[PDB]
Amino acid sequence: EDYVEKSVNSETKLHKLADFAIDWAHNNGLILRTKQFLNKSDVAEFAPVSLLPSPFPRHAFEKAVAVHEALQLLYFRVACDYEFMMDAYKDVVNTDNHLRQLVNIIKDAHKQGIKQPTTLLIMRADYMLNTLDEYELKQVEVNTGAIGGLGIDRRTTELHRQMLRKVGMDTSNSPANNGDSNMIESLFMAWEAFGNKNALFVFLSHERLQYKFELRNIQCQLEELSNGQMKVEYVSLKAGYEQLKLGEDYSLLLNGEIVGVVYSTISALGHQANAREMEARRTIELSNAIKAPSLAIAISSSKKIQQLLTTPGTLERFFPSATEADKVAAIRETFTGLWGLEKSDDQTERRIKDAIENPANYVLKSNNFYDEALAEKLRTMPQAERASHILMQKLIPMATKNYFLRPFHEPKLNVVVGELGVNGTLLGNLRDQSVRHNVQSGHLLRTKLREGVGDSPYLF
Amino acid sequence: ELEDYVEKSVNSETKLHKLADFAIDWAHNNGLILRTKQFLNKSDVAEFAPVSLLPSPFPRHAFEKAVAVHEALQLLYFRVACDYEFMMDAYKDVVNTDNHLRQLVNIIKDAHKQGIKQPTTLLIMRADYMLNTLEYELKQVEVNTGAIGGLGIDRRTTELHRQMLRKVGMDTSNSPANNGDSNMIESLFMAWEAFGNKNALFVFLSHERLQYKFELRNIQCQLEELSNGQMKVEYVSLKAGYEQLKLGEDYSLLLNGEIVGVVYSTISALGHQANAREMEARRTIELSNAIKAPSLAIAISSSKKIQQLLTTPGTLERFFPSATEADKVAAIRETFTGLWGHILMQKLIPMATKNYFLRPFHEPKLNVVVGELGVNGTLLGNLRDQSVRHNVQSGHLLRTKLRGVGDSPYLF
Ligand SMILES: Nc1ncnc2c1ncn2[C@@H]1O[C@H](COP(=O)(O)OP(=O)(O)O)[C@@H](O)[C@H]1O
Ligand SMILES: Nc1ncnc2c1ncn2[C@@H]1O[C@H](COP(=O)(O)OP(=O)(O)O)[C@@H](O)[C@H]1O
Ligand SMILES: [Mg+2]
Ligand SMILES: [Mg+2]
Ligand SMILES: [Mg+2]
Ligand SMILES: [Mg+2]
Ligand SMILES: [Mg+2]
Repeated sequence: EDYVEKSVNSETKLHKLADFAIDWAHNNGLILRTKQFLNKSDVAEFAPVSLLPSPFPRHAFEKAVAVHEALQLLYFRVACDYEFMMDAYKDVVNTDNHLRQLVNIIKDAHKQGIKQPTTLLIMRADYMLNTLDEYELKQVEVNTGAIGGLGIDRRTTELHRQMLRKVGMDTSNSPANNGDSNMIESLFMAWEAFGNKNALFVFLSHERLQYKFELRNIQCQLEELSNGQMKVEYVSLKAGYEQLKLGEDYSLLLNGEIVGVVYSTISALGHQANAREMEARRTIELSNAIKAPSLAIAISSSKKIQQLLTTPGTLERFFPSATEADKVAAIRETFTGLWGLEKSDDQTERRIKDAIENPANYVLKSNNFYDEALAEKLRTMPQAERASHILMQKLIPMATKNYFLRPFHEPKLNVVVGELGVNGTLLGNLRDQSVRHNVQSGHLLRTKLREGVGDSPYLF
Repeated sequence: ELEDYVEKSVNSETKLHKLADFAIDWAHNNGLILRTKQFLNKSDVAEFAPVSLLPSPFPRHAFEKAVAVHEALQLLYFRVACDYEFMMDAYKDVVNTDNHLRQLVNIIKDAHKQGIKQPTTLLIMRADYMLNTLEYELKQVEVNTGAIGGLGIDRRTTELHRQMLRKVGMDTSNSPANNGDSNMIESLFMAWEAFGNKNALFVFLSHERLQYKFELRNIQCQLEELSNGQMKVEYVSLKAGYEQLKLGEDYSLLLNGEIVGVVYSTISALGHQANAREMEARRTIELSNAIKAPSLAIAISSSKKIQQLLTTPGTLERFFPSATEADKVAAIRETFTGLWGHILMQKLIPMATKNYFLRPFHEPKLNVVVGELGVNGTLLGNLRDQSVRHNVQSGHLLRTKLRGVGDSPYLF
């Protein structure tokens, strides 16, 4: 399919469609704070997006959506398996102080005993298409720890349905995208589970952020759902050092008030936190607040754990019963090759040799090098760094054409590639590993120049 | 009274910023926005519409009076617009000193000589009132008929103010419903159907550089929804209209060769000082069979001179001759203050209150302020026989200045 080129047949049509889309974005809240004023909402720009929804195979979309609940159950169980988590991090700990401080928080939480059984896992699974013209769906990453912008994603779908109508195309191949509703319902469900209507709901978030309008949408809808009863607050880890305390009953206290939910948009793995920020993370973690997500759930989505999960028998540790072989198989077929660099087997040294000699087949990742950069990193890597890196099979994605809409850039025709993101939530119990609500809801396309922007799939 | 609840409800700089911060984010999330001053030709960035932090106190009696009289006020000005002899007489002297008004009246003269080609027209009116101090009486300051918009801004302002009221623990039932934007759209769609050709364009006669572009886009999307994707919309200015608008040999209005069924003006006939090319576009529009929202005669019926003439004894009774319509005449007349034949007007002394202004990049503070109540509506009429298909009041606003910004009433 190259319907985008077929549907946009002049510069006059390009500007008429772009102009409409930009105004639509502002009118429907598909917006971010400007880079110039990340601390201020006085002005806002539209979220960067494709002009039309990028073609995506229907089979691959259906596969990715279908496996998500089982994928969420997997990572929930991984997070709950203390012995597995400590073993996966035993080497990485010695070379990386950020990950050491985080694992020590989890160690301290485990030895004090868990004070709050209810937790909310929030996951995005990312996939690319890999070429065989037929394509297989393969998983690139899993993200737990800080998931947001689901309102941006829905609005992007809605925009694309409008754009499809404008160029005379059927909108039934644009799938429904209501993740933001699940986010809010799940967050509200978590707030009720705390069992104290005077307990605060806290957005653990940066002061300077593009996504502030998105968080405000969650706030308004949470307040509506609680009939004005839920008090909401915003705090960063920097400010949390002074403002968050652990009460003598293990309550989380924000300026002395009980907090019932901490919804993190500050990634535990992604955000390089200083010593004051880690002490706030610790305080949160040792408290009886429902965490969305808990630290153990946040750090379960590292590249090392992604790699370990591909080793035979490892998936079966979390799904031991023959009744769950269908989940194991469905997850396994979305994996491509991943390998660790830690040990001195002959299997690993041959893998390293293969990648040095044939680097176009690989991507080298830390907790990203390509081609001769990859071969050189492998040649010159110190003994210590081996454990903080994994080898992954290189995926060759489907290429299409599309226009990008970005603040203050003329749109033009680019060759582009998509990355499919599938979102969901799981509300669970850490003590007995039961599940109250495990759903897939919401998706996106992230589209880049091949040689990026928000996008949504048009299924074929 | 509830006359300084704003001061009572906002008792620190900390509370002021927490409320302001919430309101600004709410505005962007709900489309209470305008294009930036820096980039009036571009929608890439947008700022929030300037508004009061809380809804300004306004007497319930005065609001109810202004809303109640509106349909009769609309009927009055419709009938004024349709009375060619009255309009020419009101402008006979003014014409000789003012070239802008001369060109406009000459368009109406040329339309009258050719015979009017489209009987259906849509009057869009805002009546402005100030409170006058004695207790307060409601008095009319102005009537506006040639370019009315921003009713979506007004509704959203009401919605914002209901949110702010909840945040400071105040009852929202004294904030009246404000759904003028829906009437605007329904009335505009009604006008488009009355043309009787689903392939006919709907045209926003509008500036290219304007803060209100997002508002017009909202109307576009809702008109397209209401037509089930059938209505084609376009935008054109009078500058661009010189070359792009033509009068067809059957009196069709042609925008780049396509038939136009409705011309909705947001370029004021009295307010916008138009050049010679722009007046020829205005003429083309006016001589065509497009339904005009509003027609030029309706737009120029709302001059200060006509406002003044309407206060002279027996002049209201020209348009409402029957004893049966003396109740309308009396209800309209009690909202008039003194006017005499520019023109002399009696000075009104408005009610003062306190409020905070939210404006892009300026810290809010407590100001002494005065309000001006705007009441909106539409009338879909027939110029040939003077009949009326739809005459409703819908929508209002407060415009609040330092003794400005968008505001909404909190009734007491
Ligand atoms: N196996 C792979 N083959 C090809 N490209 C990849 C592969 N893995 C990652 N990439 C590219 O690199 C990008 C970033 O790396 P990723 O591992 O997803 O980490 P993160 O999203 O946390 O930065 C991906 O979005 C994708 O475009
Ligand atoms: N009779 C009056 N007494 C006091 N102020 C007036 C009077 N008439 C007009 N004003 C003030 O002048 C402003 C603008 O005048 P107006 O006649 O409404 O023209 P326009 O709104 O078309 O510019 C009003 O908003 C009001 O503040
Ligand atoms: Mg990624
Ligand atoms: Mg990850
Ligand atoms: Mg099964
Ligand atoms: Mg005025
Ligand atoms: Mg006037």
